[PDB]
Amino acid sequence: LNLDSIIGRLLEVQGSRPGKNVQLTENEIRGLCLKSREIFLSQPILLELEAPLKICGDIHGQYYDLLRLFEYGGFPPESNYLFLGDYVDRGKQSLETICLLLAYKIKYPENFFLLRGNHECASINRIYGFYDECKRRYNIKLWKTFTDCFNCLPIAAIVDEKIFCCHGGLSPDLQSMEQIRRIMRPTDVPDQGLLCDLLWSDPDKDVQGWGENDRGVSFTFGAEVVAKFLHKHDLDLICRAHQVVEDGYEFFAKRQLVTLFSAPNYCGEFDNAGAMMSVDETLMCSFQILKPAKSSETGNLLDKD
Amino acid sequence: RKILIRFSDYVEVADAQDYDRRADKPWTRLTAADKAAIRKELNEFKSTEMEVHELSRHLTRFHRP
Ligand SMILES: [Mn+2]
Ligand SMILES: [Mn+2]
Repeated sequence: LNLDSIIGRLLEVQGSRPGKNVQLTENEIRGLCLKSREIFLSQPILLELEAPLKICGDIHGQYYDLLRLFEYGGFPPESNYLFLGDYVDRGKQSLETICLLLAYKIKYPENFFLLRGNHECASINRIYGFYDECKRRYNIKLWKTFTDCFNCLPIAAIVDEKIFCCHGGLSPDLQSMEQIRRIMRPTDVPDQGLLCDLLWSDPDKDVQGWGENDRGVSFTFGAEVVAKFLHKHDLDLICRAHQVVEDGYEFFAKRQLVTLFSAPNYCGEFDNAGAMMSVDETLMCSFQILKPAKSSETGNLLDKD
Repeated sequence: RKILIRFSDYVEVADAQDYDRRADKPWTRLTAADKAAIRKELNEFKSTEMEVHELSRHLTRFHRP
């Protein structure tokens, strides 16, 4: 794998007009998938990470915004990164986005981390754009290779024994962290259960306990659920993604949970900023935002009726 | 309970890229027949091709055609 060449070509379009594609070969992309998959399988499914770290939410194929985010935050390995999923679908350049993230995982495997979002599964990214982008530029077999890689992504991370990180949220089936550690890969994301909820659930200030989720998948959870969870596990913060928020970050339950969203002006239909949360070695958390100067929620389209 | 985390009181802001982020929405161009065929395609792919650990086969998400 000609990793350094791949990274240089991905970064070269920084100075170019937005939307310029990067001309990787099929075999280069396959190599990124296969080598990153091996590394994901060699590391825990529940990552145990240490600050300092920058944590980022959804990107959705907004490759030029990913480049801007790295320029703003520091290109790897100048800063360590944890991404919370939703790399592909519902943007114009899922391929460049995921290829750069996989390349950095391979290049800096102990300093760069990617969790699985609900779009990193076959049934969702078949329909929300990634399959079609793969077919236009390469072929369906390449999409199948990506699926094998995504099926091996880790599902959650804990930073310094105090920040619990996942794409979606809590689950009524999450009583012990060992239940996450026991999940074996490769795996799909199911339509219900613990692994679904970690990738799909949302907080809701008006739910007492667990509620239905209008995505048609998983649950909503209230502030008291968050407080009880943090207390039981001696954690200080849930850090998740999965919802567009106006400032790119948004607190829930008296700052016991934060939502991060890293794709500014999402899909050209929202006027939101994209943010990342920087955690220093003292566990002081700060936000860096890139601000422009339910329609957005993915649901149960393929299966409802 | 002692809390270790703290939050800065100052957020850093910079300008996002100025460009057209609108993207195609292929999922708006699916007939009922297209959706049935995609459900079948996914089922066949996950039944015959997609590798899944033995202890996770119960998590594979099949669709009702
Ligand atoms: Mn998303
Ligand atoms: Mn999501």
